[PDB]
Amino acid sequence: ITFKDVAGQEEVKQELREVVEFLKNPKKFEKIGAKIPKGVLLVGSPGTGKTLLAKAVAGEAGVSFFHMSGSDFVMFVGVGASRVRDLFDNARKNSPCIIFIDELDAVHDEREQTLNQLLVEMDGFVIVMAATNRPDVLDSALLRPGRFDRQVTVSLPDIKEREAILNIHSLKTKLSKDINLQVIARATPGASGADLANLINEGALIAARNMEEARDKILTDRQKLETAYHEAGHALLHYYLEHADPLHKVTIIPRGSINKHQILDKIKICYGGYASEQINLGVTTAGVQNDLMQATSLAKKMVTEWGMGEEVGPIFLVAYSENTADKVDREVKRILEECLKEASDILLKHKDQLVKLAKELVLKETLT
Amino acid sequence: ITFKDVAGQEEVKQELREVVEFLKNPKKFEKIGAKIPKGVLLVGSPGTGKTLLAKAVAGEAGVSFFHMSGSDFVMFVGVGASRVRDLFDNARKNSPCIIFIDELDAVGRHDEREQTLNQLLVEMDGFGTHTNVIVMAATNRPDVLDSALLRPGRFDRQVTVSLPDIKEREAILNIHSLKTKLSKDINLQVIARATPGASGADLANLINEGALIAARNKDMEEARDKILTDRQKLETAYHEAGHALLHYYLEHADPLHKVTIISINKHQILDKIKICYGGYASEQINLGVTTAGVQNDLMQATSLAKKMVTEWGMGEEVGPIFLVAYSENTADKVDREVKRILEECLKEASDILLKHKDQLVKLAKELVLKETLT
Amino acid sequence: ITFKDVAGQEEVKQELREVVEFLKNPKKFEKIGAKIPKGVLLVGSPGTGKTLLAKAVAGEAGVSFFHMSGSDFMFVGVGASRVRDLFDNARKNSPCIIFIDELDAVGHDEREQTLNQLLVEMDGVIVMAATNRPDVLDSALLRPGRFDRQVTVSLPDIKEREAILNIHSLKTKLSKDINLQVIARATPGASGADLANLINEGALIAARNKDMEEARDKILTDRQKLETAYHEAGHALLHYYLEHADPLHKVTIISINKHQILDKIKICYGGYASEQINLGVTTAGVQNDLMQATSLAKKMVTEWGMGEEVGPIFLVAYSENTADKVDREVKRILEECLKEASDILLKHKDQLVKLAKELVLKETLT
Amino acid sequence: ITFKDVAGQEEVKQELREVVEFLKNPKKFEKIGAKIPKGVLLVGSPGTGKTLLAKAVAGEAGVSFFHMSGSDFVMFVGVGASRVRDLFDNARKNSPCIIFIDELDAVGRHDEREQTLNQLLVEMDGVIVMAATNRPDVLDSALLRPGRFDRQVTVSLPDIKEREAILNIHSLKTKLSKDINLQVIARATPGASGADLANLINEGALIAARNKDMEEARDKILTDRQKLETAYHEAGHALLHYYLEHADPLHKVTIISINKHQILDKIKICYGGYASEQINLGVTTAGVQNDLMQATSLAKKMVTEWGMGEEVGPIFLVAYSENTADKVDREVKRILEECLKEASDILLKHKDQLVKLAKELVLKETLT
Amino acid sequence: ITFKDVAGQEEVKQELREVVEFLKNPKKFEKIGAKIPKGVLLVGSPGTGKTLLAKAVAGEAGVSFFHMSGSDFVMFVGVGASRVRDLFDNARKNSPCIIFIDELDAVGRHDEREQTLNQLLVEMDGVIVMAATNRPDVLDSALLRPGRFDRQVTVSLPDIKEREAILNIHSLKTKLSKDINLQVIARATPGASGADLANLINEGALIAARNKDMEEARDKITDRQKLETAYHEAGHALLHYYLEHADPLHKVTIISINKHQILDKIKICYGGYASEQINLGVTTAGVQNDLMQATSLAKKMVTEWGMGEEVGPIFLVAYSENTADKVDREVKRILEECLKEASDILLKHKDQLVKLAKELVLKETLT
Ligand SMILES: Nc1ncnc2c1ncn2[C@@H]1O[C@H](COP(=O)(O)OP(=O)(O)O)[C@@H](O)[C@H]1O
Ligand SMILES: Nc1ncnc2c1ncn2[C@@H]1O[C@H](COP(=O)(O)OP(=O)(O)O)[C@@H](O)[C@H]1O
Ligand SMILES: Nc1ncnc2c1ncn2[C@@H]1O[C@H](COP(=O)(O)OP(=O)(O)O)[C@@H](O)[C@H]1O
Ligand SMILES: Nc1ncnc2c1ncn2[C@@H]1O[C@H](COP(=O)(O)OP(=O)(O)O)[C@@H](O)[C@H]1O
Ligand SMILES: Nc1ncnc2c1ncn2[C@@H]1O[C@H](COP(=O)(O)OP(=O)(O)O)[C@@H](O)[C@H]1O
Ligand SMILES: [Zn+2]
Ligand SMILES: [Zn+2]
Ligand SMILES: [Zn+2]
Ligand SMILES: [Zn+2]
Repeated sequence: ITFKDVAGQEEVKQELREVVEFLKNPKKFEKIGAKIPKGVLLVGSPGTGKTLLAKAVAGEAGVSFFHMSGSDFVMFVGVGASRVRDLFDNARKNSPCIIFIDELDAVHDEREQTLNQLLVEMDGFVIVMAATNRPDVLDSALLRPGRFDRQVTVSLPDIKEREAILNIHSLKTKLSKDINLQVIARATPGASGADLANLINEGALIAARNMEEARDKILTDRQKLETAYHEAGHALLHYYLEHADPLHKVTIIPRGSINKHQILDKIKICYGGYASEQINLGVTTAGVQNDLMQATSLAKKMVTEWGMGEEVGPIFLVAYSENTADKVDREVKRILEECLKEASDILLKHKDQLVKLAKELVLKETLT
Repeated sequence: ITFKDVAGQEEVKQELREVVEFLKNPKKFEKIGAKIPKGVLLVGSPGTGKTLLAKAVAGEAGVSFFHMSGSDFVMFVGVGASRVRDLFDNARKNSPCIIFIDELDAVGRHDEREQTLNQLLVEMDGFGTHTNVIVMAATNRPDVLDSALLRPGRFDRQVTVSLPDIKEREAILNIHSLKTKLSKDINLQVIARATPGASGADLANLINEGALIAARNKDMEEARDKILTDRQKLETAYHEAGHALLHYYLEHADPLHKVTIISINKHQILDKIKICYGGYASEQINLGVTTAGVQNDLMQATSLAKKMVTEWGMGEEVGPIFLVAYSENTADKVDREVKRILEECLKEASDILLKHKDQLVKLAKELVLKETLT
Repeated sequence: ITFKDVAGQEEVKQELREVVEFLKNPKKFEKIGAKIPKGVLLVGSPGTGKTLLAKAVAGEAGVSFFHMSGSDFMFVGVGASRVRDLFDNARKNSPCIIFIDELDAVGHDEREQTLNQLLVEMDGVIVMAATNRPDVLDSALLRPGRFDRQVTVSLPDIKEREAILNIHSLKTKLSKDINLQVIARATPGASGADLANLINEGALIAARNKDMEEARDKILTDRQKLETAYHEAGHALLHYYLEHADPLHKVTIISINKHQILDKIKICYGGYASEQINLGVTTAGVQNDLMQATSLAKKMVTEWGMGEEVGPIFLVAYSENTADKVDREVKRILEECLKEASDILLKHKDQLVKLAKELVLKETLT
Repeated sequence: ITFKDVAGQEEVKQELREVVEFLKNPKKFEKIGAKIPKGVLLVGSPGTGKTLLAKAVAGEAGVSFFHMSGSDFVMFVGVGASRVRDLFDNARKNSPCIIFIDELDAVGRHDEREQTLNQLLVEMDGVIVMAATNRPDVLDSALLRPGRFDRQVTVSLPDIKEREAILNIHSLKTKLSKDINLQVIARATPGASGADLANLINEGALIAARNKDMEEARDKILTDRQKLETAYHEAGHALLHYYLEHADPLHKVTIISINKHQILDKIKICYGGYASEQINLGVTTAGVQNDLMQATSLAKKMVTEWGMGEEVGPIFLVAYSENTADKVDREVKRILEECLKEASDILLKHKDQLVKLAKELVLKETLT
Repeated sequence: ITFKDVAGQEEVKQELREVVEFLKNPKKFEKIGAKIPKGVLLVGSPGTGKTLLAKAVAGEAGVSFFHMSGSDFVMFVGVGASRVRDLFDNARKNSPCIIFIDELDAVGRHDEREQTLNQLLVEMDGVIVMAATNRPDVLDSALLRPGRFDRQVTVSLPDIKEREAILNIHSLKTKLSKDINLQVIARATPGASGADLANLINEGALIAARNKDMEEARDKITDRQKLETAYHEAGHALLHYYLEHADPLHKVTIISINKHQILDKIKICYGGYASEQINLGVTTAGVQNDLMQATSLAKKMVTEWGMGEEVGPIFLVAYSENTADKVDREVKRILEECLKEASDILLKHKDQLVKLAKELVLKETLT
């Protein structure tokens, strides 16, 4: 297919071009004697259409496309590895070709040698493209030079990308000018490419039986501000804290050698949503969980592992006395309670600046 | 068979029509260029006759029916997957056809099942092609199912089948009665209420048991006992009355869609905990004693409570700390704050129900009457 | 075999007849359009001759008998193949009876699909099954059609025991000097096979040269019958006096309110009490009685929120202080329920001591 | 072989006769219409020559003998089961025959053995099978059911008399001068095995290759006082059975639904040898371990499971509070410390009666 | 090969002769009707050349030698057992033959090995089998039963004398100038293995081909630490004479029990811990196992054997923390009581202990 079939990929699109450009005219890269990346990995949540982009890459390159899922290869004994080799053998025949390995996470057991085979053909010296919803599950070997050395991240669509996406699948149906897609775009924040595509279908199906009715088959404009505050509080602290680095971007679209002074500023920024959550709404949400968990981990690490604890001391505690335990839990509480204060205070001063970002976020959903 | 062979499904019936309507005239849906759902999942307890409805769908659509159980495919090596493909290959041959996958949980999540299910995925993912084959599935335990199964196209539609009410029960007894000799002496309305929250098959088996008791020589009473009060219906009515009544009075709750006898703010979390304790209260407010039926109600309350303290940092004393081994002192803090948060939420609940007790006691009898209401 | 080969089961016998009657004349049941049970499960201890009855059913019905053990049903699918194979040949000899001894064995591994096959085939001939341990069985086994019928086989009483001895006696040369009624009571709660083996052991002891006494000892008290009589007397007597209990269907020497839960705990403490009230000492036979009481107690406190001190909290992990609360409330609830029990039995002690001796005599009553 | 080749078996010999008598004249047993035991199990330590007796049974009966070890059948998949049937098929051909299954423990407890045993069980249910197990409690209860290994015969380590007798048999197989006295070695080797003794001869005969040599061999296998030490442990145990009301006197004393009152007397007996050791030697041995362990178990059961604890109460404890724990540990200590006293006291009075058994045991080694 | 190819085996050599003598003239043993041992096990650390001696046994007996490793037989299913049978079948063909089973631990520990072992046992029950294990306690009891590996011979790391002797043998295989003294290297390498020494030569011979070179090889791996070790072992051994319920050690090298017996052991376990302080004033880490064993016995006295005053006649091996504190303290009592009797004994006879030390630094072993 075309890159015109994909919307709001712009940066990702240009990132994938260097691959497209390779497959077309490898000679320009062969000219200076420059080895081409064999592997490119697409990381993203389900419905981000990681598959769609892979096809489009081949499309824009007019190159052969061989879709293979990790579920397929992952077979009695060596059958999978045979399928791996087999695929690559036929794939080499249609060179320049693209192989897509959906759920690379899928490929212990026969997978081990299947993976080994996957790694084998790759280093053999055709560009392999892979898609993982859960990338931290991946063996480090997969990311080494040559093999999936390139990595491109696909984000849930923003309001602009959402409306744009609705327009593409809309053409596949007869949509009266009465329905506004910008209205639904915002109505569905952090929805997936496929989620939206299915909404249209659901409506189109509802019509023939006889898009708002379809929204309801998903089984608040205020909660968008609530989220706006969690993210506002997080991001705002990066400028004011010395040992932080300003956020590359601030979004309300789900993203589904360090000094004590550096460690602590992080903990403060983790509390920047527990903060603005009261500063603004006076109540805390459950969305702090991971924010609290990360803070607490760093805190525990300071005390137990890094010996940055005043009371507990320069000891590695990672089975000890209950007395020793109470010491840790207490120093952890302090470090955290301090960092929350410094955070609550900073945001209270610049509250006007924070409340600015909130609505701006409820508007643009994303900014830098 | 017919939708006329099924009782107490009217809403479910209308829900299944959109499938029936597809199989008949796919062109109407192909007109605007609208992709048809490939998969439709029926969720319900055993005996709810999830199978019955699936047949009737094909019946009303005059379509081919291929029953396959998850237990079948779930086989040496790839044999199951072969059976999956095999079924779909022959199923494509009788298009428009319906495939029924009873106990989808059996193949729904690794092992042979993994590729067997990976297979179901590929088979049903058919392609842009119409195919005109719709997969129907029935699961007693749906939370066991792999997320992949519920993705767009594949079992994207989900229809929930409820244990029959008093009306559906009597209606059901009448259908299987015709299959036997029913003396005008047996009243089915009497048995209908006598058997609240019984299953379509449970009732159907009662008839059989009677029919069997006959051949050994009213008699349907002796059969009731071979399954081995009207007061307990009020007891249940109180648990559910207490639960539901609180939804109106609590700001951060949403009124219950129905009441039957068959990113969240602290303020939202707490109201839930109160509602959980609801029936625990009405149980004393009305009967002065508590039942064991609170277990899950208590468990869920306590979970939310623990989450507030430990994970969400919504605890006053414990603080904004993530506690998921720590000091016993730290433990006592959690157990104590959890106890408070719960004891509070129970009070707010017990108090509310005490005032509107007359309104709650209204629902009780009304529940013993309608068994279900909005 | 015949139902005449089985003794002291009239009730079980008459329960199995409805199956026998089906196999003979299915048409009468087909007339009114009544589906016949495909599965019937026999639950009982080892030696209760669950197998014997299954044969006899076919016997009295003159029907084909296919014995298959759960232990039999294997590499991969082989067991399932054997399942299918059996049912295929079994369908050929219809009306036939299939007996699945140790259904527990097939009721994870190949068993799963073997079971699935068992279920599969049944859904498609009456299958009979025997389990010593029925709680191990998947609920699926008991669904309508498939083992929907369940019949419980009890260890033989004094009458059934004597009757049983007489049947295997005919298989040997036992002088009229040996009285089987004497041995019947001498062996309370012995199994059909246990008794049958005693005869054999004697018959064997004879050939080496009344002798049946020497055989009793090669198993390598009339007072202990009263001890048991007290445990069961105490248990049963409380059912009448306690409001929220239901009287016991039988007494042998073989959606719940707080108020209902507590009465049970009291009943559990029945035999514990009576042992002291009568013998002044407690036996070890209280274990399960204590365990069940304690479970209910714990459940009241931890899960059901029926604890005064502990509160409406789900504790099923927590501070030691929170633990001590549970252990203490549990102890109270139990110690209370024992008292209410000990007290009741003390008053009606004369009524309890009545049942005791009567039990040493009738062994079972209602 | 003959029963005359086995020594100190007399009781075991008479026990095995009923089997011998069957194999000879099965008609006598067929006369009264008596089904014959298909299985007979021999239980004993290694070297008790469980195998020897099995052969001799066939010998005295002039019957065919088929030795098969559990280790053999225990065989890829079904191979062993086929071997089971194969043996039984050929065994039925030589009927009346005896099959000996050494290390029945090997086939008697996951897969092959499950079917293997099923097969063993299957074939038996269908020739008398004889089996030998050093560890019988490892065996599945199914093995002991009526017909299948329903008979059980226990073989004891040879006493002083059996020892001397045994030495004499293997002596004939060598050139042992009448100067060496076997009664001297018999007592010198208490609780030695039939094979242990037989090996001593061999080792001596091997030493004779250099050309009171049997003494040098005793040492190459790498106390008259310790015999009294043991005599005291066993004296203390046995003596208590007469004096305690709720006990039953020991069937034998060698140096090779229960009431609280019954439970407690046991605990006292368990403490018997622990006491006598102090009363006589003033010191305790380590040989109390199992004696202590069993006492403590009964004690724990009284408190935790049977509700026979005064302080702890009628509660089933088998996770609880530390306070609840301390209660159990303390009640257990009392119950034991009491039962030890009652024991220590009893033995102190009848010390002269206990000291009597001591030497009598160091003499007769066994008594009733 | 020859027994002359092996050095410092003297006692082991004479121990192996009875095997050699059998294989040569079996009739002498068959004369009186005496069954011959089928199995003989060699127990020793790696490099003790357990293999070397096995060959030499056959050599001095002019008998066939069939080397088979446990790693070999240890195969799909029954494959190894077939290899076992095959070996013994062909081995029977070259009778009188010797079979050597290196790493018997590999087949001696169910799995394929179980039936492979069973086959090993089976075949032996039916040629003398010789086996070598570095870890003998891993071995199934069945292996040691009468006939099957009923004989056991222990092979020791070479002493200073055996070391020098060993160096001389592999020296002949190379061009070693009379300038290098092997007695110098012998002591320089205490508790080194037959192969370790042999490899030193090689390493030197390799260093030569690039061209007192044997010294550079030493480094491609302290005379004071010999005294440190001498003290740990001096303290251990010296206590055996003075303690009533002990038995003196057969030798001292630098390479149903009464309470009274148990306790003396604990004191002995503390010997080296003491002597290190009495002499060097500091304790080493080499006490670990010495402490561990002491503590185990201590714990056993209290918990299992009911030899504890405070804890009582109770079997404790899940209990209250209060009950725990009682145990941990009875132990520190017994343990410190023991270390004391010991520390004192060694303080008095310190002059006797300091003697054994130097004698040890010299003799490396003594009786
Ligand atoms: N640019 C896009 N706009 C809209 N929908 C898209 C886009 N890209 C992909 N999709 C949708 O995503 C779904 C497929 O996602 P896929 O490519 O398989 O990624 P994933 O690996 O996350 O499932 C399809 O339903 C497709 O319509
Ligand atoms: N509408 C109905 N009324 C009465 N009984 C019904 C109805 N639908 C199904 N049943 C009964 O349900 C049983 C089968 O349930 P099934 O369709 O298999 O659902 P499940 O998957 O829960 O077992 C049969 O005994 C049938 O008689
Ligand atoms: N009615 C009976 N009277 C006496 N013995 C009986 C009777 N029924 C069965 N038995 C005995 O029970 C044994 C078989 O029990 P079985 O039928 O296999 O049941 P289980 O499954 O409990 O083993 C045989 O020894 C047989 O003699
Ligand atoms: N009566 C006996 N007297 C002496 N030795 C005996 C006797 N019976 C057997 N043995 C010895 O026992 C050993 C074999 O024991 P075995 O019969 O296999 O029993 P186990 O199963 O305990 O090993 C042989 O060495 C044999 O000499
Ligand atoms: N007497 C000896 N003197 C010196 N080296 C020896 C001697 N015996 C064996 N070795 C050495 O031991 C090594 C082999 O040890 P080996 O016989 O396999 O015993 P292990 O089983 O401990 O490895 C060889 O390098 C050999 O040179
Ligand atoms: Zn509820
Ligand atoms: Zn009871
Ligand atoms: Zn003992
Ligand atoms: Zn040491």
